[PDB]
This record gives sequence, C-alpha cells and structure tokens, in this order.
Amino acid sequence: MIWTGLLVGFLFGIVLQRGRICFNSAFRDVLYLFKLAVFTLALEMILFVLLSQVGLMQMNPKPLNLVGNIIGGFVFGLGMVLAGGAASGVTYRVGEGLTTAWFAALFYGLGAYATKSGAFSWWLSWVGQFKSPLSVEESAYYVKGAGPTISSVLGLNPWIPALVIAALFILWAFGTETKFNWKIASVCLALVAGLGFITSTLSGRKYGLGITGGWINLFQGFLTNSPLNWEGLEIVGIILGAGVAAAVAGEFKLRMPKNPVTYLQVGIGGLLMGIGAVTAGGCNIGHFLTGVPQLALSSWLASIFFILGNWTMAWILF
Ligand SMILES: CCCCCCCC/C=C\CCCCCCCC(=O)OC[C@H](O)CO
Ligand SMILES: CCCCCCCC/C=C\CCCCCCCC(=O)OC[C@H](O)CO
Ligand SMILES: CCCCCCCC/C=C\CCCCCCCC(=O)OC[C@H](O)CO
Ligand SMILES: CCCCCCCC/C=C\CCCCCCCC(=O)OC[C@H](O)CO
Repeated sequence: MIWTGLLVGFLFGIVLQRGRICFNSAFRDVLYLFKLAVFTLALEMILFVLLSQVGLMQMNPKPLNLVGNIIGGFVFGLGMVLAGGAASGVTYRVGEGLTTAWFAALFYGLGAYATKSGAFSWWLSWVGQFKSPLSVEESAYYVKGAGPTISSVLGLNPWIPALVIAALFILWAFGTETKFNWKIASVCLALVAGLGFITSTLSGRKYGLGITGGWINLFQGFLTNSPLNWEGLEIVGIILGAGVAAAVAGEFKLRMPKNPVTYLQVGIGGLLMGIGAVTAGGCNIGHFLTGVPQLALSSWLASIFFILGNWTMAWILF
C-alpha cells in the first residue's frame, strides 16, 4: 500500500507541471498563483473535515514550535529564493530536464538529512527544546497528540472555522492565458491532496502531501538500505509525473543556466531549504499546502515566515 504514494505523487507531479504551480513565485505577488493557492486552501479546508467526518481520514496538525517554525521558515524562504523554487517547484522541475533543479533537489535532500540526523542535528536538537506542549486529544477529526489548531484553541468543532474561513476564501478568490484554469487546477489539487491523505494514513503515515520526509526516506533507503515508505515513492512519483506531463506537452528538455555560477547559487539554496524545512517541521507543501487547511497554527506561522524570508532573499539578490 506504500506504492499508493507512487500514484498520488504521479498525479501530484502532473497537476504541478501542468498548472505550473510555483510556490516561490506565488509568495512573490504579481507586482493567478495567489488565487490558485487561496482556492486550493479553501477546498482542502472543506474536504479534510469532510473526509475526517466520514471516517476516511484524520487531520494531524503539526506541533507548534515558535523558534522552530519562525526561524526554519525564514531560512526556508531564503533558500527557496536562492534555489529558484521551493521544495515543490524544485522537485517537479527535476522531471522537466533542468539540471539546476537536479543540484537544488539533491543538496536539499543532503541538507535535510544532515539536519535531521547528521552534522546539523545539533541545531535541530537545540531547537526542539522550544516545542509547545499544547496538543489536541483524539477525535474523529484529530489524531491524539497533534498540534493546536484554530478550532481547538477556540474550543469549536473544526467544521465551524473550516467552513467560515473557506467560504471567506472562496469569496476572496472569485471576487477579485492557459486553458488549465486555476479553478479546475485547485479542484484537482485538492482531490489529489485528499487522495494522498487517505492513502498515506492507510500506509501508516497519518498526513497528507509532503516533500522533506520523502527525500529523507529516499536518501535513507539508498545509503542505509532501509525500506522506502509512502513519501519516498511519492517523491519518485512527483518526478515521474512531472516528466511524463512535460514530455507529452513537448516541454521536456535538458537545459542549463546562462551562467555557471547559478549552479553554485542553487546548490546553496537547496541546502538552506534542507536546513529550513527540517527545522520548521515542514516545507511549502507539508506546512502551507497541507497543514494550513488543517488550521494548524504552526503551519500558518511557518508560512508567514516562508514569505518573509522569501522577501528578504529577493531583496538581497534583486
Ligand atoms: C559544512 C557544510 C558542508 C555541506 C556539504 C554538502 C555536501 C556533503 C558532502 C560532503 C560534506 C562533508 C563535510 C561534512 C561536515 C561535517 C562532518 C563532521 O562530522 O565534522 C567533524 C569535525 O570535522 C571533527 O571530527
Ligand atoms: C538576527 C536574528 C537574531 C535572532 C532573532 C530571530 C527572530 C526569531 C526570534 C525569536 C522567535 C522565538 C522567540 C522564543 C520564544 C520563547 C521560546 C519558546 O518558543 O517557548 C515556547 C514553549 O511553549 C515554552 O518554551
Ligand atoms: C481569519 C483567518 C485566520 C486568522 C487567525 C490566524 C491564526 C494564527 C495563525 C498563525 C499564528 C500561530 C502562532 C500564534 C502565536 C502563539 C504564541 C504563543 O502564545 O505560544 C505560547 C506557547 O507556545 C504555548 O502556550
Ligand atoms: C531585510 C529586512 C528585514 C526585516 C526584518 C525581518 C522580519 C522580522 C519580523 C519578525 C521577527 C519575529 C517577530 C515575531 C514575534 C516573535 C515573538 C514570539 O513569538 O514570542 C512568543 C512567546 O515567547 C510565547 O511565550
């Protein structure tokens, strides 16, 4: 059943490559992607509580760690701008044929590994002491010991804030040239997110779409001989689906940057991202795309600082 990760990641890479969902150029606002993000977030907000109510799922919000979330998200934004894309853009653009993406994803994997259990694990160990003891109790909506949410703190059934924020986000989007329209893209992305949440919970990992854990699992399987899980097969599926969707659309091509220093630029970027995500407890997918619709406070804070670090590094380079 861990091989359902391959299929979920295949569909994920297809929708990512076709919709061109770049998170690094989404956190930089248009002087399409913003509305795509808000609509996907609202649809996931409704769908997660729906699937948890019908017993197909349980939301598992990530724990709160102010130092962790804040600083890791800032560094993750820095690295995402230095790498020319966050953890999703990089990973799926590997399959499009961009060698820059190859470094970026590879140094991202190495840095995440080193931060979790390697030369940078002292920093993660020091950060872990600021973990918030706040946790929710087991419910039809939440897994026992999960992080605090907007609904849990307000003492409300998750349906209430889910529906209110989601309806406000739909008003949001609909109130203000590709034929893969942003609404159908959001619908397909939310459906893929729900499918991933379900199949991953049945796989043993009670969570939705992620990136960091998949790369860590792949590197661990290659260098440790450990068995791969749902997330590593999901990463391989992301790459495979992005590649297939780019080749069918005639968009696949092995490419190089204009100047070789970009290779040095992205290689550092990914590294920062690897240190960022693991410190922040999540990437642009694990926190923003997956944890925000669960109304996780840690995910919202981590996304805030994703965008802040993005802005800082964007001014530094530009
Ligand atoms: C410093 C960050 C470098 C990032 C490079 C990414 C690519 C990884 C490949 C080789 C790195 C080898 C260097 C590993 C540095 C830590 C090794 C270590 O444990 O250092 C102990 C110390 O030197 C007393 O024994
Ligand atoms: C140039 C940069 C210099 C450094 C500035 C970086 C900006 C972030 C700093 C602090 C945020 C976190 C503040 C720490 C708050 C207290 C520790 C904590 O989070 O504790 C929570 C837990 O419930 C009980 O420990
Ligand atoms: C209407 C749309 C939603 C609006 C609402 C957005 C919800 C807040 C989001 C992110 C902040 C999350 C962190 C908030 C700061 C927590 C700091 C704190 O007090 O933590 C203490 C300690 O860690 C434990 O007791
Ligand atoms: C180049 C321009 C750079 C401009 C500056 C970059 C952005 C700095 C903004 C915010 C830093 C963090 C402040 C956020 C508040 C942290 C304090 C906090 O969360 O405290 C919790 C408390 O400890 C619970 O017990």
